[PDB]
Amino acid sequence: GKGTPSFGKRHNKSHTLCNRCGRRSFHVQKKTCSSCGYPAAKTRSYNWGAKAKRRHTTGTGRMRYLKHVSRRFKNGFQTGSASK
Amino acid sequence: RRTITAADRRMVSGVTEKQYKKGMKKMQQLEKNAINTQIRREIKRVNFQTHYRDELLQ
Amino acid sequence: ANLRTQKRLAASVVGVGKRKVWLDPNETSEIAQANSRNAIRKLVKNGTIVKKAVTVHSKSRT
Amino acid sequence: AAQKSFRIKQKMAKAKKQNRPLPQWIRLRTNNTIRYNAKRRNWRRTKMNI
Amino acid sequence: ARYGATSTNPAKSASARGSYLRVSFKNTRETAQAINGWELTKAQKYLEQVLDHQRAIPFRRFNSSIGRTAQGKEFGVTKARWPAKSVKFVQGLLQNAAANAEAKGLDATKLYVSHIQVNQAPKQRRRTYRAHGRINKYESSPSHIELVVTEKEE
RNA sequence: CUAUCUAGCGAAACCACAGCCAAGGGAACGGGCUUGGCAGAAUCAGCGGGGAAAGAAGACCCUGUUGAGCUUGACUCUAGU
RNA sequence: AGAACUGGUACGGACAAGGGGAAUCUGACUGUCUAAUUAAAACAUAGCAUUGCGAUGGUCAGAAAGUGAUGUUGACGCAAU
RNA sequence: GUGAACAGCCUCUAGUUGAUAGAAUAAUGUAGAUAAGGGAAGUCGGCAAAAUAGAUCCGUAACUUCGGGAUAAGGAUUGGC
RNA sequence: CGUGGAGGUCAGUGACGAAGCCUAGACCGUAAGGUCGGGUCGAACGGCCUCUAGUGCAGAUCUUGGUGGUAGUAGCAAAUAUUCAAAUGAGAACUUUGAAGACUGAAGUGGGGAAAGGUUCCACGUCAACAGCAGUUGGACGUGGGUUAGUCGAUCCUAAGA
RNA sequence: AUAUUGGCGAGAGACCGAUAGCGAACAAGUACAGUGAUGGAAAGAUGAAAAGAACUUUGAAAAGAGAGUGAAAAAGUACGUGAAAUUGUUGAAAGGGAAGGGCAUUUGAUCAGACA
Ligand SMILES: [Zn+2]
Repeated sequence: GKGTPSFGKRHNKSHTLCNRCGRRSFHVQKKTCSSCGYPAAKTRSYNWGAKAKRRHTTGTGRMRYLKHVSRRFKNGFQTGSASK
Repeated sequence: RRTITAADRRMVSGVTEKQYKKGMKKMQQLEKNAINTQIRREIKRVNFQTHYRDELLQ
Repeated sequence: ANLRTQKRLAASVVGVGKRKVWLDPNETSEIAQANSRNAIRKLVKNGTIVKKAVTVHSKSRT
Repeated sequence: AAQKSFRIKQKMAKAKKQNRPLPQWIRLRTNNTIRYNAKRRNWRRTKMNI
Repeated sequence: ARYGATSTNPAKSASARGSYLRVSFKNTRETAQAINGWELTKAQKYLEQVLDHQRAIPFRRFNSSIGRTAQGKEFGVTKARWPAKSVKFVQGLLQNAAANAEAKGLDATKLYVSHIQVNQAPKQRRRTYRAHGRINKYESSPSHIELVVTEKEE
């Protein structure tokens, strides 16, 4: 049987967790995440995956550093002790 | 010596055991009220197999 | 009450099976406090728990 | 499994600490709209694929 | 609480109610209509006879394909059944209603059950799994019940 | 063991409206029309005539200025050599 | 292995456990395949025969390359039938 | 233990005694079985089922690539003491 | 005729109750539709002159949501089999203990492990939902506890290969 | 001078008004599915204020009935109003193998205007 019997034998993975996107896409036999090719320096982003870009682009995280840049520009990229 | 229980923590932080029992039962009620809707709005488009083979020729 | 635990512990203590273990029905109120595993040995020694003997298999005929 | 990795034991621990109901004192706050924990998980129903 | 259509004086009547119960509406309606207009004592004797499997309940509307019997002959029908679960809830509410009537100061010797009705309630759903990898529902028919007793006059 | 009766639990397909016949005519084989025969609540188990019963049934013919798989000394080109 | 004796002629006492034979068509055989309608006389098979190639090569690949399979090879071999 | 045997059947240690139940025993079914005399007359067709079946002894043809055929066929016996 | 919005206007209606909804209660119009009374309800809404449009549904094997007859029906029938007494409990065909009968019958319905699962393990409390009957029970609900390595494994080596 | 559906900050609209408008008005690229690429929802409103139902009583309990809060529980967290399909009770009426509909009138109910 090609269905119910042959779905018992599905007990060995082909994908594991990627260190770069944290999700089960790291192929093990070829060692290449199918969502952001991990050994490759460039993240996968195709213009036809226009929804996929929304899920992984900027804003979708914390923006540890970036979200203070507009604050620090408004003031002139300034330095030193404040005032009295 | 055991001068702490979870009941005592939640007693210190407001809720009595009566409040706990009642509010728990309401949170159980709402989960079932929602599961009703998920089982209700699904039976339509759940048997819509893409590749049924229809074991009947002759 | 429910002594499904005490039976298991009695087996593991005695070194015998869960099916060769006899809990006295007239001492459920006593056994039900035997949560520990020392308190099972105390009862085995008192006779409130008993190891039953082998269901005989005989070799006379053969 | 038993012979597992720490990268996975971490992610199981997180799921253990996540598998609880909602604290009842959240429901007493003023402008509250949280009734229950809608992200609950148990091994019978939903497998976390890791 | 607002009850159904009741043409009686509220002073000589006592009410009861049970909501979101997990009995079958179809059987509970028959159980309820078999005691409308009756006295409480005769009804409570009847509902116990039922559980003893004497003096059946007649099934009049929701009666398709069920079996026949001879305890229907005192009602004229030939289809009847003995629904224990429905009977038990109804007995509970009769008890509650008599209690309330007693507390309001009415005489149980000459009460009768004037308005009794059941309603449909929200379903409770589960899945059953059929052949060829498809699902179908398997859901209950819960019932509200409401009940009024009142003391007889001319 | 089922079916059957009972306690509990409790779906589905299908559904214009629905459900007694004969003859006529009619989209050329009426549940409804027309003329007649008749016609008395509510129903249980079965049944497989009918409901031109239902269904992600089989093939047969045709049209389309719709395609695809394959072949060739069809037309137009091509990697390679 | 043998002999008496015995029994409602039973006795591999239950279980377990080959139906046999004469002829024809076909494929030699064991083996493989249409997972979920075709296990076959189809496929493969050993065996027979042909063809190309003596390495600056034969067959094949790659977008290309200071690139590759046969090849850790060399006609009693590789490749194609 | 039987037995050639990890077969089948029965038991010891260990484990379980879980699968919605009660009553009644109509038809039609599912699974299992029996059958007078005849014995494939049924049927597209011996499909299905039945018969045979183990072990010991005797005896075993055509044909043959001499290796097989062959458990050929076909007959007898089987316990207990 | 009607609908959503726009500009003007009635110094328009209105918490002494706007809109909406129900009304085999009334009136007007051929009709589209408008108007009134009553009940319910609780905050905005209309008439006239004009502007503007995502403007009027019985259908599309229409979309989404919800609901019915079928119907208390088909049915919950594989895996040899359950029974008695007591305890707990509101309540026991199904929980627990004991007694009995039985089965798996060592290529097991046993004891352990690899993958995989993820705390399902154990205890206390508990039964609204789940366990297609039930449930005092539970792999469920809630709260907690629990995995100890110089010697077992990974780690180290290389294989086909990358 | 020019371009700009992205980013930061702002102002507005004869726009949509929770099946609409971004997929998302809400813990939405969330839950969930799939080996994976990818796919991808639903879900707004108590009330001015929780004053979120003290206490009594029947029940094993949920709950019920009274009581109470409130302007209103015909607002009781399954909460604004609360349609229809579908359903229960009461009341009226009818009913020999359908029902419904048109014209006409009887009978019953109901309305009328009263010319007061
Ligand atoms: Zn990645």
